[PDB]
Amino acid sequence: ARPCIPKSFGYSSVVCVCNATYCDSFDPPTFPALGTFSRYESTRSGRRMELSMGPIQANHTGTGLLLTLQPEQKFQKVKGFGGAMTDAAALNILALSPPAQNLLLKSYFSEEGIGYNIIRVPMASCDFSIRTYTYADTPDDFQLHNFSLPEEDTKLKIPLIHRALQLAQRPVSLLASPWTSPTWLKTNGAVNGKGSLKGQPGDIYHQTWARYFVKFLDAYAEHKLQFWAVTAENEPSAGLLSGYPFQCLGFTPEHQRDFIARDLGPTLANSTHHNVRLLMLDDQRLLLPHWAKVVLTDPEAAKYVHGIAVHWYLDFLAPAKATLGETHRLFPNTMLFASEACVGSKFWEQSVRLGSWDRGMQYSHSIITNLLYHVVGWTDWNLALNPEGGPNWVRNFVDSPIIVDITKDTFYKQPMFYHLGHFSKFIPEGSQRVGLVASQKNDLDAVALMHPDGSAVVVVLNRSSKDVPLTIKDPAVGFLETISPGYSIHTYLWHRQ
Amino acid sequence: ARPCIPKSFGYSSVVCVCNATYCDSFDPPTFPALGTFSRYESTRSGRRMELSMGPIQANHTGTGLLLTLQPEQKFQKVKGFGGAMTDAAALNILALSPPAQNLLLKSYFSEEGIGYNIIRVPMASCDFSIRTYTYADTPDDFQLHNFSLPEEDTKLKIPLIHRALQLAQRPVSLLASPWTSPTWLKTNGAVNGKGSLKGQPGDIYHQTWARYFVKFLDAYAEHKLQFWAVTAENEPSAGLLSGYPFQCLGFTPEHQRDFIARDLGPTLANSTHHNVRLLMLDDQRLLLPHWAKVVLTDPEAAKYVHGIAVHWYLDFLAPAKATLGETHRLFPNTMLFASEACVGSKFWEQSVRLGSWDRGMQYSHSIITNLLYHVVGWTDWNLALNPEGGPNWVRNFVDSPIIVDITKDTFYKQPMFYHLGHFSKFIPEGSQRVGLVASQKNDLDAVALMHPDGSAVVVVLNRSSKDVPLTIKDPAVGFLETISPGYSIHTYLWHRQ
Amino acid sequence: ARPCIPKSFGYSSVVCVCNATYCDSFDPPTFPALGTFSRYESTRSGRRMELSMGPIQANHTGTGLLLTLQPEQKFQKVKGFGGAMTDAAALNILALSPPAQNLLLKSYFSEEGIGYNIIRVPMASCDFSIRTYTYADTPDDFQLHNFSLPEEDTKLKIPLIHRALQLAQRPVSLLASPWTSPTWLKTNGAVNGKGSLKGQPGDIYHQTWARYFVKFLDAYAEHKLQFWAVTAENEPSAGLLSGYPFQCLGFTPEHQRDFIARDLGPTLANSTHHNVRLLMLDDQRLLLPHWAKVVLTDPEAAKYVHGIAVHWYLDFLAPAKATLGETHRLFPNTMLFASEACVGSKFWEQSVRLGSWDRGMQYSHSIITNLLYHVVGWTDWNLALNPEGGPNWVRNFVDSPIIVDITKDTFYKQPMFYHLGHFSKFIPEGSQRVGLVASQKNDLDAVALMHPDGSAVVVVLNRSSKDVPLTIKDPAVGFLETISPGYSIHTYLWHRQ
Amino acid sequence: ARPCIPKSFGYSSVVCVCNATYCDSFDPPTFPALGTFSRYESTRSGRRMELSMGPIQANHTGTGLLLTLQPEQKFQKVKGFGGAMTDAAALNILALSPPAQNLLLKSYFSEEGIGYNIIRVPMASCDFSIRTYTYADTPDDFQLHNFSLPEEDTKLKIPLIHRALQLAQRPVSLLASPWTSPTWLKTNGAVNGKGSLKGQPGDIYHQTWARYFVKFLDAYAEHKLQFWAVTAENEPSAGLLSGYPFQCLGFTPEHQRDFIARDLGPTLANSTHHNVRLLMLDDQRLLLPHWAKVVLTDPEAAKYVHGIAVHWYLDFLAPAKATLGETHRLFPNTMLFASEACVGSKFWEQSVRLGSWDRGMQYSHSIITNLLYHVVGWTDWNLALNPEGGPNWVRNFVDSPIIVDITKDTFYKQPMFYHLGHFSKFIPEGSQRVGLVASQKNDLDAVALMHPDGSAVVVVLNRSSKDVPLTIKDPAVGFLETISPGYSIHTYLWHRQ
Ligand SMILES: O=C(Nc1ccc(Cl)cc1)c1cccc(S(=O)(=O)Nc2ccccc2C(=O)O)c1
Ligand SMILES: O=C(Nc1ccc(Cl)cc1)c1cccc(S(=O)(=O)Nc2ccccc2C(=O)O)c1
Repeated sequence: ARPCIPKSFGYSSVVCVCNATYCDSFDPPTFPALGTFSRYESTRSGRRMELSMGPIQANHTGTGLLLTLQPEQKFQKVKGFGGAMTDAAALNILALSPPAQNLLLKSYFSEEGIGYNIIRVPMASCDFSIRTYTYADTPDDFQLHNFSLPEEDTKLKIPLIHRALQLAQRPVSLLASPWTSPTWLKTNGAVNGKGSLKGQPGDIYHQTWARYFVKFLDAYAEHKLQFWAVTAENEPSAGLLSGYPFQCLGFTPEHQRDFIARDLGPTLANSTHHNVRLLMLDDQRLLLPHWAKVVLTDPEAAKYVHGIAVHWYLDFLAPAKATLGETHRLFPNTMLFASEACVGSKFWEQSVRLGSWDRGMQYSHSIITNLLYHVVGWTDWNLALNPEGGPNWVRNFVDSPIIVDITKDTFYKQPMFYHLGHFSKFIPEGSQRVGLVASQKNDLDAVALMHPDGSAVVVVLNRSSKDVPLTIKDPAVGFLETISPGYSIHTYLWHRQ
Repeated sequence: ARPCIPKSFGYSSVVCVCNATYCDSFDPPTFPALGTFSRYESTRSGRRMELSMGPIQANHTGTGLLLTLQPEQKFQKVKGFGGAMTDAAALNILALSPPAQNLLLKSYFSEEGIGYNIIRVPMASCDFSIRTYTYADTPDDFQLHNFSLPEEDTKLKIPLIHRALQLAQRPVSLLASPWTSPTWLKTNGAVNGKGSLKGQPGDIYHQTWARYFVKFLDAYAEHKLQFWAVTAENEPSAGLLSGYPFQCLGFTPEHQRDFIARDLGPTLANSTHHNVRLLMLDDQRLLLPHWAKVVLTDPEAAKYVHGIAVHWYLDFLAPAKATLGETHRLFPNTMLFASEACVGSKFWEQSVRLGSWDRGMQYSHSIITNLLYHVVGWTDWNLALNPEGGPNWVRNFVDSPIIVDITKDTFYKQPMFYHLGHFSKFIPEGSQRVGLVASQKNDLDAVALMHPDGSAVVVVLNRSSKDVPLTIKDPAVGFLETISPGYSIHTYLWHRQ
Repeated sequence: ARPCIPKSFGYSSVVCVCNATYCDSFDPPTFPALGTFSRYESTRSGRRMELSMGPIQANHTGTGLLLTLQPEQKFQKVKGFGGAMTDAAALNILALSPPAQNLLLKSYFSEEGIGYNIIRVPMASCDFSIRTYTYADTPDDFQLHNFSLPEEDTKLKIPLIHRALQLAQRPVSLLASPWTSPTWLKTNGAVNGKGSLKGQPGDIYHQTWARYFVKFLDAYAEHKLQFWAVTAENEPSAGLLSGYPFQCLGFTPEHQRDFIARDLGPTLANSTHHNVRLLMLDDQRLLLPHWAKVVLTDPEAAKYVHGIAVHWYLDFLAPAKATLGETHRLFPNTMLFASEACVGSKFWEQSVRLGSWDRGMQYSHSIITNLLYHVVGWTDWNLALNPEGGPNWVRNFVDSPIIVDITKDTFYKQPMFYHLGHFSKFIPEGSQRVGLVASQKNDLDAVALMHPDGSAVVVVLNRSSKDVPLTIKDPAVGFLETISPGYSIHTYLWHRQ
Repeated sequence: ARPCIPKSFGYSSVVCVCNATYCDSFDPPTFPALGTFSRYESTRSGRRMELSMGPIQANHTGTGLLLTLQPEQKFQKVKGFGGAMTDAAALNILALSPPAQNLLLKSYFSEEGIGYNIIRVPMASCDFSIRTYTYADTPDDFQLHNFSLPEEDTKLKIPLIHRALQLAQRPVSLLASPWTSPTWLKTNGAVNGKGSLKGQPGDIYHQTWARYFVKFLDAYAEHKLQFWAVTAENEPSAGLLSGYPFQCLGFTPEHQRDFIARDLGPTLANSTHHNVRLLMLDDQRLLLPHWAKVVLTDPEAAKYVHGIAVHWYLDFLAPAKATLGETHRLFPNTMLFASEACVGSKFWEQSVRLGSWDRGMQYSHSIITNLLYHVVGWTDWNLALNPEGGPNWVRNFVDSPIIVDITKDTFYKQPMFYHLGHFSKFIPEGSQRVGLVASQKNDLDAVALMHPDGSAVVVVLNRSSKDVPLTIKDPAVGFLETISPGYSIHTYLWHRQ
C-alpha cells in the first residue's frame, strides 16, 4: 500500500522513514495460484520486501545451483517471532505522537506490517531501564506484602502490549524474564555485581523468589494479560561474574536445577498459572550442552522444564552444532528457543548505525542457522531505541530494528527490521522446517519450511557480492528459476497442491 | 535534638545518614538575651549546624577583619527558600518506608529541620519524570474538556505537598512552571526539540495554552492547594535550540512579551486565580537584562509581570553585576527570584558525589551572591534523587541535597543540604537584607539581614583553607569575636535590644 | 578547478569528499575590475565558495537594508588564520596515502585551497595525543641534559609543518603553547589534575621551566623551523581546578605575571630567539579584563608581553564587549589573538557531525564577532580528526573542519572548513578592519576590511532562514546590490581605485 | 636474591615495585638431592615465587587428591616462552633510566629473572605503535629498492633485543609477524580496513610481498639478528572485516594457502634464510581446524609450513578440544604454537589493573590448557606498557605483565609476570610434557613435564578460594605431601635419580 521513504545516513543502505502521517506498509496477504510462486525481495540497493510472481517450470536443464526441497524430512515446528518490550522501548514509543505510535506498532504486529507474534517482557528493571527497581523493594518483605507494579508496567509496558495484541491478527504469546531479585534476597545486597540468592533451594529466600514469579503473573492477569512462558532467570551466568555491571542474579547450573525442582516448578504448578511454560538457561549457547545436562538429568527438575532459551551475543565463541545440535540430540523433546538477539557490537562501530545492511544480514544469517539447528522461535531485544541506542542506565547502548527520533516525531525502520520480516511475516506458528539440499558449494544461506496448510516457504540470503542464478526444485510442483542478487534476501512462497 | 551520623564515600566530607528510625534534627529555637549571640557551624571536618553561644562585648579584642552591620542601609525583603517536587523527587521519597518519609519531610520543612517555605511544582512532565505526558495529550481539544491530572500528581506530588504543609514551621508558598504544552499545540508536534506554540499570540493555540494554566490551577485547587506564583515557561530559550532533548516550549523574548500581554495575563486576571503572581524568564541569567527590557518596556505585558525568575547552573561562571545588578538598576520595582539551582557534573565527575563539600560551598556562595544582588528567594531543583542522580528519562547530570537509597530504607543528607539550611532555617519570609561593611580585603563571603522582629542574622562562608580571625560589630550591641575555620560556614544570630 | 563531491550523512548539509586522486580546489586568484565586484557563496543547500561577479551601480533607491562602508574608520590589522598541528591531527593526516596527504595539506595551505598562514604547535603532549610525555621526563633533570624531541615531533608534526610551508604562497607563522611541564617541576607530581610549578618565580623550578621554552625553540630551529610567537601556557586556569582531566599547569594571574617578569621574559630576551613574541592568558575570555590588568599593570612583565591569547569554548558565559572590548580599551596597544576554537559541544550531539551547517555558522559568527572586538588572528584547534573526534587519550572528542577516514583513504571537508575559508582565503596578513554601518535592524552578521592594496572585502553571514535583499554602499565605487540567502555565507571583494 | 617490594592499587593483589636501584630477583638455580623437592609459590596474599624445599617420602600421609606422574606417557617438546618487542614495549622500556632498563630486561631474560627465550618482533607498524609506517611506503617500488628500517627498529627494537640476548640465560629465538604490507600492494590502498593483496598469488604484487619478507630478514641479519620463525600474516582474518581499525592484511584460508605455495614458500626457500620456519594462521583458535585443513591438505603449501600459530584473547571462552585438540588429531605432525596472548578489558574494567590476581590466573590457566592440548610454546603480547595500556595509536584495551611509570623511573611487575614465570623459568627448551593422573575430581589445574636432564617439573594452579591438601606421586621417588592454598600457583621440581 505505501512504499519505503528512503534516507541515507552514510552507511551501506537506507532506512525507511516514518512519521505521524506516513509509514511503509503491505497490502493484505495475497496468495499465488498453483503453478506460480511469490517472491519478496530486499536489497542493499534499497528494495524493501517488494513482491513479484513467477511461473513454476516443469523442466530444468543446466549445471547451475539447484536447491531441492525434501518435504518428507520433517523437523521442528515454529512457535514464532518477536521482540522485547523493555522500559526503554516503551518510553521511546510513547514519546512519539499517538498516530506515529500506531504506525510503529502496526509495523511490527499488523498484517500490514511483519506480523510479530511474541513479546518478551522483563520482570522489573534491566539495563534498558532508566532506574533500578524491583517489584518488592521493601527490605525483608518475605510475605511480599508490598509487591506492586510501578508505572513502568502500568503506564508504559502494559498499555502498549494491549495495543499490540489489538492490532495483531495472529495470537500473540508473551514471555517474561527477570534480571534481578530484590537486593535483600541476594548474597551481595545489590542489583548488579557478583551475587546469587541467599541460602539454599527450598529455603525462605528461594520460596519467596518463586512466589515473586506468581505475584508478577497475578498482577499482569489483573491487567488481563496472560503469559505463554517465563524463563528461570535472564543470563544466570552473568551474576557469577565479579563486577557485572547490569542487574543480574547468579545461578550455577546446579543452583538453577535445584531452584526449579524445589521452588519454582512446584510453586508455579500449584498456582492458577500452572499452564505457563518454564524455559531454562536464557543465556549464551556456549553453556550448552552442559547446562542442559545438569538440569534435565534430574527428573524432579526436568518435569517442570518445557524448553531451553538461548541468547545470540556470544555465538562466535561456540559452534552451533556442538551447542544447539548436541543439546537437541541429548534432549530431543525439549524445545530450543532464541530469547534474545542484538547487534550493537564491534568496538570500532557506533551502537546505532542507521541503514547498516550488514547488521540486517547478521540477523537473517543467525535466524537461518538457528532454524537449521532446531530452534523454534526468536525474540529480538529492544523493539525500539533512540539514535544513541538508549536510554540505558549503564550506557550499554546497542542497535534496534526501529530507531525513534523524538524531536522529529519520526522513526526509522532499519535493514534489520526487513531482514526479520522476511521470516516473521511468512512463517506463522505451526510451520515446520523441512529438508533442503544444495547441488553444489555455494555462498547462500537458505532454509525451507512448510506451513500448516501444506504451502512452502523458502528464505534465501546471499552473503556474497555476486549475483547467483538459482533453481529450487519441489518434486510436487516443479522448478522455481530465479536469481539471488548479491547482498539480497528473498522469501519465496508457493502452493504444493 | 539528634546529631549527624556521618558516613564517608571517599569525597571531601561526610553525609549524614538517616533511616526509618533516626535522623539528625534540631530542638525548637531559643532566643538568648541581648549581649549573647548564637552561632551555627558546619565544617568540612564534619560539624553539621552545631549550635554554640558567646558574648557580644563592648571591647574589641580582634585585630583582623572587621565586618560592621549597617542596619540603616535596607535592601530587598526575602520571600523564602525551598526546592522542587518533581516526579523524580516524589518517587524517591515515596520509595522509603512511611517513618523514613516523615523524617525526610521534617528535615526540609519542620522547625526540627531547615524550615523550607517554597515548593516548585512542574506542570506535568519534565526530564525528571519516568515518562512523557501532559495534562491534555488527547489532540484537538481546544476547550480542554479532557484536561486531567495523572497519578504523578494525584498519587505522588499532591499527597507529599499536603504532608509537607502539615509539617511546615511556616506558611509555604507553591510555585508552578510548565516544561511543554500538549504537542498538538506546537510547531514541531513533539515534546522536546526546537518548537514553539503554533500561530501567534491571541489565536486559538495561545488562548488554549493560557487556559491550560487556569485548568491546572483549578485542578490543584480542587485538591485544596493554592499557588503563590507561576512562571510563564520553564527555560523558554531552550525550545529555540535544535535537538534540545528535555521537554520544552520555545519563546523568544518578543513571543513571551506578546503571549503574556494578549493571552496569559488577561486569562489569569479574568480567573478566580487572579491573585497568583506571574514570573517571567525562568531561565539563565545570561539572558538578562535583554529579556527584561523586551518584556517590561511593553506596558501591556508589564502590568501582568510580578517578577523575573532566574536559573543557576552552579558549576559555570557568569557575570552577576552585568545581569542581576543591571536588571535591578533598569527595573528596580520588579523582584528577582531564583527559581532553579543545581550543581551539574563537570564532565569528569559523577552526577552525585556523596559528601562533596565543594558542591555545598557552591550553593552557599550562590545564595550569598544572589542576596547581594537583590534576589528575594532561592529554590533548589529536585528535593531528592537516587544515588545515580535519577530517575531522569533523558540523562543524569545533577546532584541533590538528599540522596535516597531505596534498597536500605535510608537517605543521605549532603553538605548541600546544610549549606542551604544555614540560610533557609534562619531567614524567615519578610526578613530584609541590610548593609554589612568589610574593613579590608578578605576571602570570606558574608551577608547580613534583619528578621521582621528586628534581630540580626549574618551568614559567613570561608572559601579558603585558612582559619580567618573575624570580628563582627553591631553598632547597637558591640563586638562579636569569632574565628571562621577554613572551608566552614557559620550563621550568627543575635537580639539587638 | 574541481568542484565539491557532496555526501550527506543525514545532517543539515553535505561534506565534500576527497581521496588520493580527487579534491575540490580553486583556480588561481582572479581579480574583479573597477566597477565590478566578486562574490563567493556557500549555502546549506550545497554551494561551496562558488564565484560570481556583478556590477557596482551608481545609484540606489529603496527602503531595503543598506550596509555603508566607513573606510576612514580604521581598526586592527590582521595577523592571519590557521589551525593546530596536534599529535592527533598529524597522525591522522600521515595515515592517509601520500597523494591524499598532499590534497589535504593543499586544501588548507595552498592558494588552490583556503590559504592558512598560522600553525599552532603544542609543546609536547596534550589531550589530542595518544600518550602523555614531555620533552624532559627524566626526574629532577634541572640542567635539562635529557631534553629531547620524540617521534611525535620529528616524524609527524615537523615533516608536516615543512610540507605546509612549501605549499603555502603566503608566509606562515608558527605559534607554540605548552600544556604541562615535566611532572617533577609540579606541586602535584602529575601531568594533569590541580597543580602548579613548585616554588616561587625566580627560583630553580621556574628558571628550568623558562629554559625548557628555549630548548624547544632551539630544537625546532635545528629542524629549520622558527616561531612567530609562544604563549605563556595553554589554559593556565585549568591547572587550578581539582581533578582537571587533561595535561595542564596552573597559574593564577599573579603567578603568570611574576613568572613572565622574573623568568620567561628575561630568559627568552637573552636567547637567540629574542624576536619570538610572547602571548599571555591563552584561556577563556571570561578571565578578562582582570588577567590583563594583573599582568600588564606590572611594567616588568608588560615589557615582555606582545599580546593576549583567548579561547572560544566558554564564550557564552561572558559578553565580548565586557571582556575583549574592555581589555582593548585598557590596553589598546596589546593585540588580542584567538589561539583556540572548537565545536564538539552540545551534550545531546555527537562529537563529529558530518555535514553540520550549524557548526559552520558557529565558526563564522565567532570570527565576525571577534573581528568586531579587535581580534587580529584566529587559530582553529585540531586541523584534522577521525570520525570519532580523536584520537584523544582522555576521550575528550570534538569536531574538526577536516575528518579523515583512514580505512577508505578518504577525508571529508566539513561546512566549518568553508566557513573558515570565507575569511582565511580573502583576508591576507595586514588587512585592516574598517567601519560598516547598517541602515536598519537585521539578522545579518557582517564585517568589512581593507586589504593592504586598498581593495575591499566584506563577509556576510545570514543567521536567518529568510533571504535578505541587501545593498552595500562604498562612497568610492558605488552600490553593490545583492541578496543574502537564508543560512548562507558570502564574501564580497571589490577594487576601490 | 632480592624480595618483592609490594604495592597495592586497590585490586585483589599487589604489584612488585622496581626502580633504577632495586628489583626483586632470584639467585642462581640450585639442584637438591634425590628425595628432596623444590617448591616456588606465589599467592594472592602477596607471596612471589618464594622458594622452599621438602622431602619426597616413601609413605603417603595424605588422604585427599593424589596427582601421579606417568613419565612413560610422553607428549610434545617445548620450544619456549616469551613476549613481543612492539614499538610500545620498546618506547616504554627506553623511557626508564639505563639502570632501570637493565633490571627490567634481567627480570624477563636473565636467570636472575624468569628466563624468557622467545621474542616476537612486528614487521613494521601495528596498533602498538605511535604512527603508521611500513618498510617500503614509497609507492610502485616492486623490486623494493627503497626498503629500509626506520628508527623504531634501528634505535628502539634492535638495540633492546641485542641487550636481551646478552643477558639471556638461554638461547633466544626470534619470531617475526607482519601486520600490513605497503598500501600500494593492497586492494583498498589503506593501512587497515577490509583489504587484501591485489591480484592473485604468483603475480607481481604477491611476489613483491614475499620479497619483502626476505628484505626484512636481510635487514635484521645486517644487524646480526637471525630469526627462528616467521608467521605468514598477523591475524589474516581481521583484514576480511569491514572497518577493522588496526593495521591488517586480509587473507582467506585459500588465499593464504596459495600465497604460501606460490610466493612466500618458494621465495624463502630460495633465500639465504631458507632455515627460517614458517608458521601459518597466527590468529584466533576459532578458525581451527578449518584453516589448517584448507592450507595443509594442499601438498604444495604443506611442504613450506612448519607450524600453526594461535592467538588467545584470555578474557573470552572458547573450545580447546574442538579447535586445538581436533587440529592435533587431524595434523599430528604440525606443531601448534601460541604466538599472541593478552588479557583484554571487559568493557567495565580498565585496560591496566595494577595488581589483578585474576588476570594472572587467566595467564596460568591458558598456559596449562595449551600445554595439555599439545602447544609447544607460548608468547605474550607487549612486554611492557604504560599505566594507560599504551602507547597505541587506535585504542588501549589490554594489560601487560610489566607496567612502566616514566615519571617516577619505576616499573611494576604484575601478577601476570609471576604466573608466566612459574612456567618460563622452569621449563627450558626441549622439556617434554608427560602424563599426570588425577585420582579424583578436583578444582586444580596441573601439568607435568620432564626436563632434558630427566628431572620433573609440575605446575599447580588453584582456581578456588579453598586450600586443597595435595599429594604428588613420582613412581620412581615417592610421595610429595603438600597443600595448594586457595588462588595460589606452585611450581614443583625434583630429581628422579
Ligand atoms: O564592604 C561592603 N560589602 C561587603 C564586602 C565584602 C564582604 Cl565579604 C561583605 C560585604 C560594603 C561597602 C560599602 C558599603 C556597604 S553598605 O553596607 O553601605 N551596603 C551598600 C551600600 C551602597 C550600595 C550597595 C550596598 C550593598 O550592601 O549592596 C558595604
Ligand atoms: O587425570 C588425568 N589428567 C589430568 C586431570 C586433571 C588434572 Cl588437574 C590434571 C591432569 C589423566 C587421565 C588419564 C590418563 C592420563 S595420562 O597421564 O596417561 N595422559 C594421557 C593419556 C592418554 C591421552 C592423553 C593424555 C594426556 O595426558 O593428555 C591423565
